[PDB]
Amino acid sequence: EELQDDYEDMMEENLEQEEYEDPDIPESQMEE
Amino acid sequence: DAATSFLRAARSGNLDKALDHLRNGVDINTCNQNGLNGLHLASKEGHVKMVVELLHKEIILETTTKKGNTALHIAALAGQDEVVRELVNYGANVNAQSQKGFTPLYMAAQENHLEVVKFLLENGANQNVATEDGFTPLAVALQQGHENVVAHLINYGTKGKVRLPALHIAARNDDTRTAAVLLQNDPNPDVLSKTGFTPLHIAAHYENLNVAQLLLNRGASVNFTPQNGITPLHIASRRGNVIMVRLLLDRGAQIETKTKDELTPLHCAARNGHVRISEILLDHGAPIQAKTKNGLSPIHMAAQGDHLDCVRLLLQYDAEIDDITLDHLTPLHVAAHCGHHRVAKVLLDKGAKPNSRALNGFTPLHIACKKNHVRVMELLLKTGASIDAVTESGLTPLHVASFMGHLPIVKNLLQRGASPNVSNVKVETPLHMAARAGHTEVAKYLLQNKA
Repeated sequence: EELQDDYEDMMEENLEQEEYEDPDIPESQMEE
Repeated sequence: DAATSFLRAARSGNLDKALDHLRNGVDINTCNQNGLNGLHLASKEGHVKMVVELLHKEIILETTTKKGNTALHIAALAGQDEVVRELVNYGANVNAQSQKGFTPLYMAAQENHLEVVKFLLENGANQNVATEDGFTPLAVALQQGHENVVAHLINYGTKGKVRLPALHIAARNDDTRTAAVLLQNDPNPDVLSKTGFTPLHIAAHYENLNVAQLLLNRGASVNFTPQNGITPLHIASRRGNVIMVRLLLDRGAQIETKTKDELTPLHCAARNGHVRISEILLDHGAPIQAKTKNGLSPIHMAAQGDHLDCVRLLLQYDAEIDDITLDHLTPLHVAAHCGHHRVAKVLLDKGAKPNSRALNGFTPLHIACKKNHVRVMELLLKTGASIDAVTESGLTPLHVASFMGHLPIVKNLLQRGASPNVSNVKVETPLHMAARAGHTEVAKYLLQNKA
């Protein structure tokens, strides 16, 4: 507690690298 | 007398007397007959406040005694966990070797200081450094029977530094005194972490203005680009840090730089709906029509996040209301997909085309009928969306609603006068799709109509 952010894994999770990317453009194709 | 009194005060932890002596003119680097200065004596006795105060007054951190021990060596041999942490936080070399070849890790391991051993290993202490005898921390811990230290040393192995660099930790806490000491010792403000982010990135993330200005005054790259292309301006725009965005732009942040997925800082601002940041970026010349890898403009990201005011601001700055992605999706298509009827209302009241065709010929009405977004459906039909529009495969909105089994959509479509006897490319009716998917209520409502 209060010192987890000192670590590289916690900082990587905090910075949210996935929020600076284009996730997808979903279509949900009705046919199968 | 004065130096002896200062060293005695440092040993006893009398911070006020030591501060008075330093004010009088006593040199901070004076040491006793054994080569121990005030920092060594404070580190021996666990006086963390005295250690911090002496580090602030520019004591030489890597000064060695007559045995070659640094302050970190003495703190590790004495088992002062907080003093070890504080010394490492100010840039002490964890791999320093004394005259006989001992490292702080060796001193911590021989003395069964498990917390110090764990902290040193987490800060990149290399346990393969041997003394002049050839002994390692593991070997001395085995000889002394320190079972827990042996187990931790073996389990850690070669995991390396898993803690952030000290400048990153200082930037996270906005602590400018530690940052000033670190930059005095190591003059590089662009030190990289394992992820490749500079301390300026961390400062931009938490909007730590003071450490950000301190880093930029020492030569930090305001436009630093890691492998993924996330500049500090990107982080500041994504996080909503208006003041940090202003500071970075004033120090020369580039407005058009793109990430790996081709996102501009305006994309990050509009995706999270930061209206003021978006307006600042636009006033500084950000491209409003810039596209990501999938052809998404900032208005697409604003519409996807239900950021009504950001959509309004982007439209006010002459963003294309009918810009398409690579899948031929307009912002109205995205709004219908996500069910944001307020964004759709603002777009349609500003001239968006209600019958735009996607790659498969889907209108926004088709997508609204697919996802059971009834309010978007009413708004579209009120703003003149075609209720009998067909796709490439001939799917009417009633076909889509009946197949997905959305009872309110089917009810509202039949109430407004949608024919339930239409056909696909294959001769298939909405009743066919309702029966195929087993939606008994939708099929029953279709049968009460003229299906």
